[PDB]
Amino acid sequence: GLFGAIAGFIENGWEGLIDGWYGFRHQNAQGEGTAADYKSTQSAIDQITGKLNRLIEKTNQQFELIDNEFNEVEKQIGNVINWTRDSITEVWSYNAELLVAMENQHTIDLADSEMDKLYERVKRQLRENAEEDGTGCFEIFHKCDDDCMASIRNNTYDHSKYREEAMQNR
Amino acid sequence: GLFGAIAGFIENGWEGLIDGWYGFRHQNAQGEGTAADYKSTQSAIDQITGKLNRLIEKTNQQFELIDNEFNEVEKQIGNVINWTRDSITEVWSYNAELLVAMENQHTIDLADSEMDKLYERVKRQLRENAEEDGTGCFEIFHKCDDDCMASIRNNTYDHSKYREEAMQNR
Amino acid sequence: GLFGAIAGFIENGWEGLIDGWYGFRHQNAQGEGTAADYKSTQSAIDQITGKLNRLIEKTNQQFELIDNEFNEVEKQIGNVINWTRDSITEVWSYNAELLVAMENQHTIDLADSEMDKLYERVKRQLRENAEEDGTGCFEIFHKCDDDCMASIRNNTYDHSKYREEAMQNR
Amino acid sequence: DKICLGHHALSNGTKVNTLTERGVEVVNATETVERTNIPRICSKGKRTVDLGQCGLLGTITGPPQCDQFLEFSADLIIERREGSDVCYPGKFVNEEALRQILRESGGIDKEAMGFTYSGIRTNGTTSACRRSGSSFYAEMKWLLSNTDNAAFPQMTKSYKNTRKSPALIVWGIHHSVSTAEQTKLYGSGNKLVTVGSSNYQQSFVPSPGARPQVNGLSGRIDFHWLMLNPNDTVTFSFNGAFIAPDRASFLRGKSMGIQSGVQVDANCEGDCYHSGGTIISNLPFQNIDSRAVGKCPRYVKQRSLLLATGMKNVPE
Amino acid sequence: DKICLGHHALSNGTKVNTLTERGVEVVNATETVERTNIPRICSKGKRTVDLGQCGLLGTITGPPQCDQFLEFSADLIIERREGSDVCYPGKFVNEEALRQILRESGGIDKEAMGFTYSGIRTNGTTSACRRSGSSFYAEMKWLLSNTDNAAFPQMTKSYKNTRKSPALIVWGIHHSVSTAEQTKLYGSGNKLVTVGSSNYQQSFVPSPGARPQVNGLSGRIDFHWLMLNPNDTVTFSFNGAFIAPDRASFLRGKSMGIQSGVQVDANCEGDCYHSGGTIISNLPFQNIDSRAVGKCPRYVKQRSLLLATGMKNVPE
Amino acid sequence: DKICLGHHALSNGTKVNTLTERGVEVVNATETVERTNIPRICSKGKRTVDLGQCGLLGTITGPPQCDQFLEFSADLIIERREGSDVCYPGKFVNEEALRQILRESGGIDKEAMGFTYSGIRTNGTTSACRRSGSSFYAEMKWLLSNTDNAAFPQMTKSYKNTRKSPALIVWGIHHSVSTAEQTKLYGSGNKLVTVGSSNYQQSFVPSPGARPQVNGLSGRIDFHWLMLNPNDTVTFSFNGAFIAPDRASFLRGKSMGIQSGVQVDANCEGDCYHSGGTIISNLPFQNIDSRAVGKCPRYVKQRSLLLATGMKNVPE
Ligand SMILES: CC(=O)N[C@@H]1[C@@H](O)[C@H](O[C@@H]2O[C@H](CO[C@]3(C(=O)O)C[C@H](O)[C@@H](NC(C)=O)[C@H]([C@H](O)[C@H](O)CO)O3)[C@H](O)[C@H](O)[C@H]2O)[C@@H](CO)O[C@H]1O
Ligand SMILES: CC(=O)N[C@@H]1[C@@H](O)[C@H](O[C@@H]2O[C@H](CO[C@]3(C(=O)O)C[C@H](O)[C@@H](NC(C)=O)[C@H]([C@H](O)[C@H](O)CO)O3)[C@H](O)[C@H](O)[C@H]2O)[C@@H](CO)O[C@H]1O
Ligand SMILES: CC(=O)N[C@@H]1[C@@H](O)[C@H](O[C@@H]2O[C@H](CO[C@]3(C(=O)O)C[C@H](O)[C@@H](NC(C)=O)[C@H]([C@H](O)[C@H](O)CO)O3)[C@H](O)[C@H](O)[C@H]2O)[C@@H](CO)O[C@H]1O
Ligand SMILES: *[C@@H]1O[C@H](CO)[C@@H](O[C@@H]2O[C@H](CO)[C@@H](O)[C@H](O)[C@H]2NC(C)=O)[C@H](O)[C@H]1NC(C)=O
Ligand SMILES: *[C@@H]1O[C@H](CO)[C@@H](O[C@@H]2O[C@H](CO)[C@@H](O)[C@H](O)[C@H]2NC(C)=O)[C@H](O)[C@H]1NC(C)=O
Ligand SMILES: *[C@@H]1O[C@H](CO)[C@@H](O[C@@H]2O[C@H](CO)[C@@H](O)[C@H](O)[C@H]2NC(C)=O)[C@H](O)[C@H]1NC(C)=O
Ligand SMILES: *[C@@H]1O[C@H](CO)[C@@H](O)[C@H](O)[C@H]1NC(C)=O
Ligand SMILES: *[C@@H]1O[C@H](CO)[C@@H](O)[C@H](O)[C@H]1NC(C)=O
Ligand SMILES: *[C@@H]1O[C@H](CO)[C@@H](O)[C@H](O)[C@H]1NC(C)=O
Ligand SMILES: *[C@@H]1O[C@H](CO)[C@@H](O)[C@H](O)[C@H]1NC(C)=O
Ligand SMILES: *[C@@H]1O[C@H](CO)[C@@H](O)[C@H](O)[C@H]1NC(C)=O
Ligand SMILES: *[C@@H]1O[C@H](CO)[C@@H](O)[C@H](O)[C@H]1NC(C)=O
Ligand SMILES: *[C@@H]1O[C@H](CO)[C@@H](O)[C@H](O)[C@H]1NC(C)=O
Ligand SMILES: *[C@@H]1O[C@H](CO)[C@@H](O)[C@H](O)[C@H]1NC(C)=O
Ligand SMILES: *[C@@H]1O[C@H](CO)[C@@H](O)[C@H](O)[C@H]1NC(C)=O
Ligand SMILES: *[C@@H]1O[C@H](CO)[C@@H](O)[C@H](O)[C@H]1NC(C)=O
Ligand SMILES: *[C@@H]1O[C@H](CO)[C@@H](O)[C@H](O)[C@H]1NC(C)=O
Ligand SMILES: *[C@@H]1O[C@H](CO)[C@@H](O)[C@H](O)[C@H]1NC(C)=O
Repeated sequence: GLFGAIAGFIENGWEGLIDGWYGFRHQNAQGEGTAADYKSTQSAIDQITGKLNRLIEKTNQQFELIDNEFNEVEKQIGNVINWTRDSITEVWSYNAELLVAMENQHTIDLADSEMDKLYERVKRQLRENAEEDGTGCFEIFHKCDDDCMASIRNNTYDHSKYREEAMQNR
Repeated sequence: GLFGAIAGFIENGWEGLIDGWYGFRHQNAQGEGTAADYKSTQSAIDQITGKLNRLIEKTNQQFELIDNEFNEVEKQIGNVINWTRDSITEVWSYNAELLVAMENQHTIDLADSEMDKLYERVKRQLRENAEEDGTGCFEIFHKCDDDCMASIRNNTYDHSKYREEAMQNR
Repeated sequence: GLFGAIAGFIENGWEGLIDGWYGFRHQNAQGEGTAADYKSTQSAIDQITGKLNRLIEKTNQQFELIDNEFNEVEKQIGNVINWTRDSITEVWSYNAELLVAMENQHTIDLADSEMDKLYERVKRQLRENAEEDGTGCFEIFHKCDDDCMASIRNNTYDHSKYREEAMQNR
Repeated sequence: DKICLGHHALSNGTKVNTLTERGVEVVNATETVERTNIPRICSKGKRTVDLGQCGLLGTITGPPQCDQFLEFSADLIIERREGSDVCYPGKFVNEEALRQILRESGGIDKEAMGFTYSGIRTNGTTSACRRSGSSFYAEMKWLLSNTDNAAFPQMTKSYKNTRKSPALIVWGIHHSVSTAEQTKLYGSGNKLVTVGSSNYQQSFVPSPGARPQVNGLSGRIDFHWLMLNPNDTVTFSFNGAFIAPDRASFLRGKSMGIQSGVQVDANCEGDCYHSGGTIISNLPFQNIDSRAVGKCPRYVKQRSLLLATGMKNVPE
Repeated sequence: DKICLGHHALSNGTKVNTLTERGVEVVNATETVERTNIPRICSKGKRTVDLGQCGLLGTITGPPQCDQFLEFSADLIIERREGSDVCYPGKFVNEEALRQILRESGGIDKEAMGFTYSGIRTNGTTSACRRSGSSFYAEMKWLLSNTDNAAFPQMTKSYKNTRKSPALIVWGIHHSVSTAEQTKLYGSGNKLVTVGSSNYQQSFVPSPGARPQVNGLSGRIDFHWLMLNPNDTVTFSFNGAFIAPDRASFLRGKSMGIQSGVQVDANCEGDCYHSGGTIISNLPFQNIDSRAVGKCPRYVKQRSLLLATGMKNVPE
Repeated sequence: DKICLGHHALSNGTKVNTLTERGVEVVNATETVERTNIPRICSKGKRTVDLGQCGLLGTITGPPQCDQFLEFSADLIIERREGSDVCYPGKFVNEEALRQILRESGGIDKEAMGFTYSGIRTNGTTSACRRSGSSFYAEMKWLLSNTDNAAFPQMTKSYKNTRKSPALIVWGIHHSVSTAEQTKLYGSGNKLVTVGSSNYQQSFVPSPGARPQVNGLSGRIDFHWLMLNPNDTVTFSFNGAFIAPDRASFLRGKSMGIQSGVQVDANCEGDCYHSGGTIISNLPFQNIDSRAVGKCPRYVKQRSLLLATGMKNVPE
């Protein structure tokens, strides 16, 4: 994708993450744990479903028969009708192919974006109490227990409390 | 948007900012002040207006009457004409809806992008003399008077002059 | 572009870079040297060529003559045919113009993106052993010889080896 | 010591196409092109007239197989392959235009023209139109000469449309099997028939001669028609060989007409119909039938076009 | 201590649609679909011919109401509801095709055919064509028999087109009110008229009989036409009942034709016209009239489609 | 001390358009609209029939210039400006429809109708159809009266289609130069000809009279046609003035037909053809000819639409 996270600097996805689209997986004194981020998952879901509702609709435009399947119309008028119908088919076949391709490009980039937005949010929270691993992970200098990890996930992590100890451990 | 600034990590816009699209609002010893960034504002404006000039044009293609409003044409040919016109109407109605939707998606993402580009420019100027707040703001360790703030806005801010004092104040 | 690197915080391209699309140009004790990044160059090339293969195809849809160039068809039917053909021409002329414009917008943004992805990769490798210049360049505090520069380019650069000396030289 | 960011994934994704790429796998996707047909005419909630053995044009003239359709009323009209517009061999001039008018008519209401006759016969019948013995088109009258070889007097009958909507008028022209049999029925000489309305101007001389035996008979009847506007008058000058209208038809409102070989079903609802059945779908496109009518998804040539509804799948 | 980055905003934005979302508010937006009509025919700078009571096809034959349009010249031609192509009751065969030819003709120039007559009358008139007493179509001649019931000699008149552009030729066929009144005017017997050009091959036998009274008259005149190529010759063999052309028409160049019920205005300029007026706009789309002609925005069904010209609105 | 990131560039780029901008320069670009024509009909690998002086409709009737095309077989059929459908002056009714049928026929196979005649002549010829002296249409027979002014007996000939595909049937109607010359050839009186198939119902009275001299001759022959379905029977009742079919045509399969003034070439292959030649291209669009046929890029009005294949060019 354009934002270089999904199939980018993140190696791969997690098949264990059945909770949501995006999430956190930590390591600390208590061990490893994994959880989903609601806000990011929901923002991507809402945007995709909004594409669907827009495309999955049929027009109220009525068309009638202009030829006949049991009693062939005159040949000249019949050939004009067929030529016109085939010309229209060619237009819609193009429109459909182009619509889905461009939507699909945007949908993949959109998901890539949301991952990046989540990654950047977390970096901005930690404020010199952590550094970038480069594989989509943050090495934390100070000791961050399960209580501490949850605070990061819930946006309640106060960087100033752990600053001095993390700073020193540089 | 895709770049996560507008309606993202920036809480909201400023209704006081009538100078331009994007701007700076500072706080220091002398107090608070707000000003617009010309370059970013102009780059977004130019890009949007260029979309307009491209779309707001009418084709030099002439079409004539093929039916008659005072003296109805023969029914069979009339029904072929109407079917064809309605088929064309359906194509253009689709084209118009899709064009405006995709342009609108791009226009919003484009504005989001320009905000991000401005935010990142400033970060790159400060070079360890400041840290990220996370709400679209930069906490400056050294003392930055109105003269100093203007230097940032005008791209003339020399990070090396204030480095030692800001570094120490970490 | 949307990602603000090409014709953004990078001043310009290198006409000397005939090796690939993207590359590194260093300065050290041994002097200056320039080389291309395969992975980034190839990712952009593959994506663009994939657009081409998708568009450079002709449909297997056959159309026949419905009028006559040596023996004019009846006027009424002839005018319906011409009106329909001209209506179709107008649709395709629009489709072609819109396709190429939107593809071109995406192609330029796509190239901008790939440059950014490469720039960010390198930043993530250096991990506090370097700082951002702001012109698309990284000032390295520790001494990085030609052997060292190549390690960065080939993704084998170990930040922990040079950390202490670079950290101190802040 | 650390906290990692990631995204979900599957062992196997669903392949889709993009601007850049054919067959990139994504976490979830959905179909945009409808392939599912329902092999019935879904007519729930709709006034439906299945014509069966009655041909649509026969509703106006009235061969025996159309006796129960002379004044039908409908939202949906279904034509069948077994339908016949005629009993006595013949066809309509400008036939498909008339079908198109009747398909969207909402059906027909009938009213007497008011023609009365003197100096001729009006009760001509045939074995091809069977109503317990020989009969004729219910809405028409076979005008003859009083007796064999007797002259047919040059007649002028008129009818003004005194209603607010246009009147559908149909008449016929009988071409006998021979030059002799025309003189027997209508007397010798060159028979002429003319027709004049504000919009309309035409004439009809007959042409007897041998045709192939249809229904056992080698004669033919041409059927002709026009739409007579409100307050407009139509006149018929005829020397013979003329099948006179008894009633005029008026259009009730709005309908849609289809052709089909499948059964009606009042348990399902649909607005998109083809000869093989009903397309029930909210997808924007369909690959079932390019001649489908009603309110339909757009026909496309591709069988399938999958829309990504998930991120790119990047498995372990 | 700090410096913050932000963007502008309003209390209230303008709702627009995107790929993802219905009704997202943005700082500014603009309309892409034109709804504003100008209720006049904007004809500034254009040679304009408003036909009024003259029917367009009447410019070729010349009923009294078209006397001032026999050789008109135009960029824009306006047909009116009150227009009539005829004085003596009748119509044109292939009428709409001919209208389409004349709408883009740039007008017409007229030239004598050169027909001279011997053994017949050429000055037939009627009360329906009034020029201070009874008259006829200015460009035509009603060919008669010298006296009542007198024979009409089998005639052959020809005309070669010696000009560089194709010639529009029109002739007529008079159907009298009765079988008797045809013999009075042109003698008894079966009258025939034939027409042969390089491209064209047809014949015309008449058909007298009673039509409804139009302009007080129950007779009719058919009008027929063909385009005669440069250096091609056309011949008329006729036994009677024939309305002969006096002049041929040639097309001047290029024009466009419209139908309208609104006034002309030389103070406004436009290139997109419909019966209700002129669409002046640079927007790519319009929701005023799907049958608008000239150089127009594309018709769409939506009344409004707003294009964002500002960022997303995120108020305090 | 440092390491810089950059991208490639040129002194001069290639201008292209985007959503935002006209004429932005990029590193590389490529054309999407084909302008290159090949001025030959590229027919490599295709069974090709170049009609030359034979008119396509003449393959069915058989004037001398079509003698080598009476049973042709083809994938591609080429019509030429010099082609003529006739030898004796005349034309076809519903001519363009028939051309369209024959263009995609894959060619024609011929079979005897089986008509035998008694009490009349069958060997009528003319100087306009030259095969070492006077001749006639190879597939037709000019039916006459035994001697001058002799009556033509009212005839009835029939033909059933006993094959699995529909039969193309053509007949003709001779209009002589005068009223006298018609009686000479077929006897006096009003001649009638009628035609009746399951699908079809029509009649034909002739119309003699003077036409302009074509090939030195002022007579004309109308040619008429119908498609006779499998197991259907067609009957011809005629009093004279009738050009009888000797053989019926059956369609072989599939082809495409073009009109062209350029040479055939079996060294190049193409599937998109116009009168000026062949469009060989894989580009999605073309600006050569809006009436091109076969499998073609879509016609567009723009001469050029360049697609970026490189990044934006940002020179030193
Ligand atoms: C009663 C009489 O005078 N003659 C009888 C013959 O008609 C009959 O020959 C059969 O005739 C059949 C056709 O008969 C009709 C019909 O269409 O059914 C009878 C209709 O009354 C007559 N109607 C009118 C208005 O004239 C109708 C009409 O003349 C023609 O349809 C015009 O084309 O003809 C049919 O042709 C049979 O194939 C034929 O055998 C013989 C033998 O049954 O008996 C005679 O007494
Ligand atoms: C003068 C004469 O011999 N007879 C007079 C009757 O004509 C007249 O009856 C009225 O006739 C009216 C129609 O008259 C015309 C016409 O169209 O105005 C007169 C034209 O000169 C004649 N032209 C030609 C070339 O023949 C024309 C033509 O015959 C017909 O239009 C052919 O259809 O007829 C009209 O029908 C009136 O309604 C009718 O009363 C009577 C009474 O006024 O006086 C007679 O002296
Ligand atoms: C032999 C005879 O009785 N009369 C000779 C005249 O025919 C001839 O006048 C020339 O006639 C030319 C037309 O001749 C044909 C033709 O089309 O070539 C001859 C055909 O045999 C005849 N065919 C039939 C079936 O009747 C054909 C036909 O009648 C007409 O085409 C019907 O329209 O006519 C042509 O008109 C010349 O311009 C004309 O001079 C004279 C002079 O040569 O000699 C007579 O002996
Ligand atoms: C126009 O197209 C229709 C099909 O859309 C043609 O009708 C088909 O003809 C083929 C070949 O004879 C048959 O196998 C099918 O049964 C027909 N399908 C239908 C739906 O009718 C038709 O022939 C074409 N018209 C002309 C004038 O060629
Ligand atoms: C083709 O469509 C036109 C409208 O675009 C139909 O004409 C309208 O008919 C309705 C119903 O009779 C009238 O209320 C309108 O006044 C008509 N509008 C115009 C612009 O003419 C027309 O009937 C249709 N053609 C056929 C053959 O059905
Ligand atoms: C329909 O359009 C065609 C062109 O696509 C018209 O034919 C051209 O007519 C012009 C002017 O007479 C000539 O210069 C060209 O030689 C013609 N081109 C071709 C390809 O035939 C045609 O006249 C139009 N049809 C009608 C009925 O107006
Ligand atoms: C992956 O492969 C299995 C193999 O049987 C198949 O059943 C499954 O459909 C695939 N998964 C997806 C999501 O398509
Ligand atoms: C995946 O998309 C399909 C659309 O066909 C939908 O029905 C289904 O609910 C979705 N499933 C999940 C797990 O998102
Ligand atoms: C038809 O009408 C005539 C008198 O108008 C009558 O004599 C004759 O019997 C009638 N025909 C039949 C079959 O009853
Ligand atoms: C028809 O004419 C009658 C007058 O008898 C009148 O009542 C009615 O309004 C008229 N309608 C139209 C459409 O002319
Ligand atoms: C916001 O609301 C006011 C309420 O009257 C309305 O007038 C105004 O148009 C709205 N603002 C915008 C920009 O639409
Ligand atoms: C907003 O856009 C409209 C387009 O309708 C334009 O006329 C106006 O000048 C714009 N106003 C501002 C403040 O940008
Ligand atoms: C018409 O012409 C004839 C002679 O050709 C003449 O006698 C007659 O009076 C003319 N008609 C009129 C009304 O003057
Ligand atoms: C018409 O023929 C004349 C010969 O008299 C000649 O001058 C002119 O060029 C010809 N034009 C055409 C189009 O054949
Ligand atoms: C740049 O300019 C030169 C001047 O002659 C021209 O030949 C060349 O085509 C241009 N370069 C490109 C890539 O178009
Ligand atoms: C540039 O693109 C063109 C397409 O016309 C292609 O033929 C050529 O190989 C490309 N050249 C380079 C250097 O990429
Ligand atoms: C044509 O046939 C008749 C007899 O059917 C014969 O007498 C005559 O000579 C033939 N015509 C020619 C030119 O041989
Ligand atoms: C035509 O009829 C014959 C019976 O003689 C039969 O063999 C053949 O199958 C029939 N074909 C059709 C299409 O009716």
